Amino acid sequence: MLKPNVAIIVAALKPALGIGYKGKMPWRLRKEIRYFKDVTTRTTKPNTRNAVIMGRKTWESIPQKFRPLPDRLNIILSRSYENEIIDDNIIHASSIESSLNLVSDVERVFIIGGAEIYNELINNSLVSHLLITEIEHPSPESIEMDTFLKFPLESWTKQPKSELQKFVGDTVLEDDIKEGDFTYNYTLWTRK
Amino acid sequence: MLKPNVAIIVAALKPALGIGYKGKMPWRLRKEIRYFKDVTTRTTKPNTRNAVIMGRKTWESIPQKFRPLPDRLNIILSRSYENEIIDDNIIHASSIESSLNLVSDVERVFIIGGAEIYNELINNSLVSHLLITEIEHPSPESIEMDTFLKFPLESWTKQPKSELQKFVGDTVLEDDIKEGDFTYNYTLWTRK
Ligand SMILES: NC(=O)C1=CN([C@@H]2O[C@H](COP(=O)(O)OP(=O)(O)OC[C@H]3O[C@@H](n4cnc5c(N)ncnc54)[C@H](OP(=O)(O)O)[C@@H]3O)[C@@H](O)[C@H]2O)C=CC1
Ligand SMILES: NC(=O)C1=CN([C@@H]2O[C@H](COP(=O)(O)OP(=O)(O)OC[C@H]3O[C@@H](n4cnc5c(N)ncnc54)[C@H](OP(=O)(O)O)[C@@H]3O)[C@@H](O)[C@H]2O)C=CC1
Repeated sequence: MLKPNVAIIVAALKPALGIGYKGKMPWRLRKEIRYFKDVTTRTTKPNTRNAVIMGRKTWESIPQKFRPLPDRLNIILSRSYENEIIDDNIIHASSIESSLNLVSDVERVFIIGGAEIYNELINNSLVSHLLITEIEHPSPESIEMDTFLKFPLESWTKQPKSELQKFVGDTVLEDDIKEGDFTYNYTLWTRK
Repeated sequence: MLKPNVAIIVAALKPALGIGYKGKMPWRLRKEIRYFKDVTTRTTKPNTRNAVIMGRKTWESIPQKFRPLPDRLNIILSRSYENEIIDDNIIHASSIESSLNLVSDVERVFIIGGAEIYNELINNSLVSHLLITEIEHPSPESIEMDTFLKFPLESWTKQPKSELQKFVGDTVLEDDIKEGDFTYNYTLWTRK
């Protein structure tokens, strides 16, 4: 049985693993936006592309002129949708199982959020990598939030930086990136 | 209809998962036949129907006067078949997926046999659910059988009864149904 190559990509504030407040991210991290773009857009060969899968709320939080996310197939989930290919760049899917059946033309698949989607996928056997941007701040409790990852990190193994570099290819991975009061690092995890 | 979830519905004798002999089921479970009927017929949406898919041999095994099965779109597969709508109830097709392009009326899709169809379709990623009637008998080696399921069950998760109830909605699910020397239970399985 052929299966797609799927990873979760997310940015979280430690230690609680907070992901959002209201319907947005509690930070604006310049370099992290760029990493996100590169990682999700990069392919091993030209004239190929990846897909991104998101929840309706995340699609909606993207300003209209900036959607779909360029250079990648965008897949949007809503329990109100009918499976439908809108154009070459946008597909509507009515369940996770269908979403994973609509990625036949891409190289890699990235689950890009939000909370409910992440929580639904982390226990799917198809997900073989977690790409976590671990964020730190002097006083995390000062950062307001209502959305958290509920991942069983004990059943995942954080890999050495070398393994991440293997996955991201040519992208530069700086350590301990500072922006304002935040410090962060990109990480890669595999299943135990 | 684009990439629908499909469910396999079958009754098998444990542990070998035997399904027939000659071209017949080695038992007559009256309650099972009624459950089969309710599950495959019932819908939630307004003016929808479910679709049942079968191999050419299974079709031919239903007495001509009792086909098509009432209240469901019957889809019959054969490698010699052109993709054609016979009438509003019957479709001919050479592939599951090609058959699905000709439907629109549909809520749920069920694979109802036969053995070759079962063993082949099991490894098609459109299949998301298995409804297996697990039958037991004191002497499973007194019930001669020639046909078996070749299901990779290590890749599947047997769900709790609460999840089956939720799938079937209204249908009454009795436990440990005894008929003659047979004892059976209804089960649901999903992909890991
Ligand atoms: N820190 C990070 O890296 C990221 C953070 N986030 C954050 O996450 C938050 C949003 O998450 P959340 O509110 O949970 O929204 P999501 O983006 O997860 O969207 C949830 C919606 O997706 C649909 N959906 C979910 N499950 C299914 C299913 N099985 N089948 C079909 N449709 C499904 C439903 O749509 P409908 O209601 O239409 O049925 C549901 O309301 C924001 O705060 C956002 O900033 C987002 C991405 C990255
Ligand atoms: N226990 C249970 O719940 C059930 C048990 N059964 C049992 O199953 C047995 C019958 O199974 P079987 O004889 O194999 O018959 P099937 O109903 O599976 O028919 C096989 C035929 O289907 C067509 N076909 C097969 N594979 C495909 C494919 N991949 N794509 C398109 N068409 C295909 C072919 O038609 P062509 O040759 O024209 O190409 C082939 O000969 C019996 O003993 C019956 O009692 C059946 C249903 C339920």
